[PDB]
Amino acid sequence: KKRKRSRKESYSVYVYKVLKQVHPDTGISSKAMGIMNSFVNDIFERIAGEASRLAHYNKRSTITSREIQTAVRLLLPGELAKHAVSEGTKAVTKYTSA
Amino acid sequence: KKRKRSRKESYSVYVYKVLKQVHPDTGISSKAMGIMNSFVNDIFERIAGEASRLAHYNKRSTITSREIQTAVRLLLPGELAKHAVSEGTKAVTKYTSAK
Amino acid sequence: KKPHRYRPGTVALREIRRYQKSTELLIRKLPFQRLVREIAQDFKTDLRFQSSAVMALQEACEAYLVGLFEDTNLCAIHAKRVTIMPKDIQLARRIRGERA
Amino acid sequence: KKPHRYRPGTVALREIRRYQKSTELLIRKLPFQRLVREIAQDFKTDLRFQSSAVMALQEACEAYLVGLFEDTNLCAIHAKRVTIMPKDIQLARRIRGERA
Amino acid sequence: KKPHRYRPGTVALREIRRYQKSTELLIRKLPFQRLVREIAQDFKTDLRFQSSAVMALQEACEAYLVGLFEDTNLCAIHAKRVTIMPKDIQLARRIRGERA
Amino acid sequence: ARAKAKTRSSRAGLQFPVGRVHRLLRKGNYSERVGAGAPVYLAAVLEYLTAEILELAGNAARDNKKTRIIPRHLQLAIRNDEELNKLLGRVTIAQGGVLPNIQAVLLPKKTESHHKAKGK
Amino acid sequence: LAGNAARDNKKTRIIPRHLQLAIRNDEELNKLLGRVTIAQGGVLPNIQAVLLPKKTESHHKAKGK
Amino acid sequence: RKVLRDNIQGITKPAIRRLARRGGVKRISGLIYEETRGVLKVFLENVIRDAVTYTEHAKRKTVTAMDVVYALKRQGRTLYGFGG
Amino acid sequence: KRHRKVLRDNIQGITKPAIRRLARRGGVKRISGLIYEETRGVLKVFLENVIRDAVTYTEHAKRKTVTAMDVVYALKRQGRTLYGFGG
Amino acid sequence: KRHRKVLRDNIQGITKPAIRRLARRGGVKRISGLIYEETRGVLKVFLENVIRDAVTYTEHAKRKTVTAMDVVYALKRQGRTLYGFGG
DNA sequence: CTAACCCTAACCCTAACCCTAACCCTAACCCTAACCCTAACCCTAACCCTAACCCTAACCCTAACCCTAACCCTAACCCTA
DNA sequence: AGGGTTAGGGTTAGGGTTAGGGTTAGGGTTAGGGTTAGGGTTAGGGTTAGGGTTAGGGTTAGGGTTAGGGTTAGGGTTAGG
Repeated sequence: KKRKRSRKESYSVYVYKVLKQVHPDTGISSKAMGIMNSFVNDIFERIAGEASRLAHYNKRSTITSREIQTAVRLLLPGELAKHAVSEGTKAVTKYTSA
Repeated sequence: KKRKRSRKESYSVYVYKVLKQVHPDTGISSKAMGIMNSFVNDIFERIAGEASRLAHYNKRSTITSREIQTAVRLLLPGELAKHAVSEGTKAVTKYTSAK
Repeated sequence: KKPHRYRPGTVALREIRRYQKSTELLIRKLPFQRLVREIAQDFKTDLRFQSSAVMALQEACEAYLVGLFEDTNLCAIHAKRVTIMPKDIQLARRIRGERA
Repeated sequence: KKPHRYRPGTVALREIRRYQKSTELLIRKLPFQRLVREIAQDFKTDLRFQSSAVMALQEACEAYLVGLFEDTNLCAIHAKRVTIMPKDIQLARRIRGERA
Repeated sequence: KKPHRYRPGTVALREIRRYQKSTELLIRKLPFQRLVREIAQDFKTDLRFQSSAVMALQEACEAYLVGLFEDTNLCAIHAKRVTIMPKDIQLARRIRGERA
Repeated sequence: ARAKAKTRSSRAGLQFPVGRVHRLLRKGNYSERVGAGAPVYLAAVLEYLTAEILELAGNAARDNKKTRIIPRHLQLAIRNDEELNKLLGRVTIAQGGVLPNIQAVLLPKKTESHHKAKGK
Repeated sequence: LAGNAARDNKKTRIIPRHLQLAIRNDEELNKLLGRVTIAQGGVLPNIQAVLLPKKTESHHKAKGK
Repeated sequence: RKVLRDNIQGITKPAIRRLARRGGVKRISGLIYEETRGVLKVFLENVIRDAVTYTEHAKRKTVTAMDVVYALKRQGRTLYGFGG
Repeated sequence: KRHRKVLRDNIQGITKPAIRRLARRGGVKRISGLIYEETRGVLKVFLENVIRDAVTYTEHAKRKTVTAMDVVYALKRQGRTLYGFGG
Repeated sequence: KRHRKVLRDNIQGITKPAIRRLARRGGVKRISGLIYEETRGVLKVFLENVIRDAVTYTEHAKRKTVTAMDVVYALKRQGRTLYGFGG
């Protein structure tokens, strides 16, 4: 009858943009794009699940930047966790300033 | 304490009643009671999380007896899951017959 | 009368290297589909699987078998041996926690 | 069974049977309490450990050590041996997936 | 309103000349004493150093740092650059034979 | 009115959908309230991880005389990076092989095998 | 160490090449004998990543795209 | 028509040999094929039972790669590529 | 007063008879000599990880005292659920 | 009884302008921000290598005090002979 | 409406001293296991090639997914026992 | 109040079907080298003990610390365009 087919959400445009920002000469196949889409979704679900567990342990019905920073330091290892925390702090500082 | 303090929650009364029902003239310890409470809480949280995940996968928003039965069949093994499903169906039938 | 027969070892080593430097599959697809269909027949009748589903199943099974073979080879090397054994497979499954 | 000399290997079996029927802590508290405080110094100073945290820490450590020793003993008899060795603990930890 | 701001370069050059035409020290003494005490704590406990000893240590460390900075600046100048880099420091330590 | 509608990605400087992250946090049944800086933090962390993984994959592809990124190069970079291997330990990449790691005992050192006739 | 190197090199006797290989392989031995050069012995075949073919893409111009 | 006894034999001997060579096994014993087939059959039985339970919960009659990936992740084996 | 602090006489705190009794409780007849050092190192690494997790949890909770609840939470996050002590 | 700060100068004192003063002595005009950490690290490892030899020299005569003579004797072994302070 | 603010009640964590007493350290003797050498078998390495068989290239179609249209019952929020 | 239920048609899609030839396995064959059986060597800790470092309460005090309660205001929420 009608068209109106469901639209599947994906991060293919953001991964390709990061690729062009890092290596503006390489390409990403469809399988690699699907792998990166499953990796981003799995990490996002693991961090959101860790932040929800922290918000449920401490009697507080909110999720601020501290809950995400703690979930990052608990999931990521050493240097990666510190770099991600520094990037997040720089981002929130640029947001609170600009 | 008793200085406008807060009261926790537990299942000691229910565990003691279940123990008295399944076996009279027996006893239990505080460590065993705490272990049983932790086991009940862990199983409850696991089944609730499994039901929520199944409801999110089914593109639905309500966790019902079907979702709970599926979570039980996925978590519990074989004959234990079958007996739990039978008891749950009997309880649902009793609730439907009388409320 | 010399085909220059290879001593047992070099052929195995070069085959290991050739199979490690590749990304293709090894087990066939139709026998695996028949196997998973026969297994699914023991639960619900009149079942229709998927090509991507059986492909992911074959990939996961091949990865699990590769890991089990690696663990068995490591156990055999630790046991002053070079060949795998069913006792080594049993000990690997017992340590990994699969025995049940 | 003279009280001067006993056959080596027989007193260990009685000790194993006697220690496998008790639930008391084997590691002592005071030597273990200082190890917990010394580790927490590198992370953050001015920390107060509760009286129930060290007990759970010691219980978990004892359980992990018992499991590792059982795995090492299971790996020891595989090579026609009866004693444990440092080369077996490494393999037992690598098969479990802890050392990676 | 005007303060006649100096362009980046003249201040650095005059500071280099002023620090080269002097014989005084740069690093403080009490922090260096605390540092060498913390380092000596990792070997033998209850150690008492000397004022002349820590002074000679600070002098030798300052001379070694000056030499390393000179080598790094020379490497940067050879690399068509004017600023130092950790890769330049690593290459200088690799050529000098200090490794890591 | 409304002047102009600036995008959250442009105001944040990142290349990740902060709006989609916030919508997923609000509709994911994680919490009744979702903060403002939390989606930006998560987007920045995910962008850094994706950038690191893509840089490793591009380096592997350039070392393998290839221009495109393949799952084989992705698995090679993941197994090479110790922190990535420790993070994704229970993740199996499809259409990808392992590293050609041959043990020292499996290498051919028969040394004439001996045991046979006295070749002295 | 020399016997292990000789057994790995399919040899029975110890040669100065195997001695130098074992010395350069052992970190503590290399740190102890840093200013000692073994005669009749070569270095290890260590090739840098930049010296490897490709990666640099020697197409340079490549008339096309 | 399909011989349910001619399915464990479907995992041929050269296939298991090539899998062991890809893993890093030089010599493969004779009694390894039967144990490998049994372990693979048990694992496939568990995964297919999980997929059947998921399909019955979804009120469907077709097993999908999404359900297979969900079951594999529930067991502790996250697979990428096939799905999302 | 108390003019002293903890030292490295802590790895040696895990005495040899304690490790021997633990191995006997597990089921080990003969214990090698080089097992005590490796066991102490593994126990130190595990305790370091668990204490780091507990310190992170305490810093997230805006507190300065590590509790058995936080210890149990960290142990469950690793994959070792402990009962009895807590709830 | 004891200092509440048990950090014992965790490679401190080597501040940014302190390094910005030693580098200008050699001739460095533009000092990169990623140089302070490497400078602190190399200073720490050099001080460790020197203090190890100093303690090894002081422990021979059953003495519990480190003098400048032992320091210059240990520095002579590394290849840097200092005049004046030792003697 | 819930989280950032302040006063503050009480708790729980730490500091410090004792009394030996279960437990820990070494060094004294000795038995049997870990380990190297070696030799006998039979087990699987290495073909192998003709037959098993599979996936390649398509057609279909009828059971199944679900899309968007109608409609109501189940779920929640309120208060107060 | 709207998520779930029902009936309805479209619409992708997987099972069923054909054939074949090019890839590969099945069962029997020659024979190498690894395996577990053996016996000889060595030192590795097992077992006992008695000198003695140090641990579990037994019973105090002090002042850090969590937060109970109250106040209030602002960030997440809801809605439509």
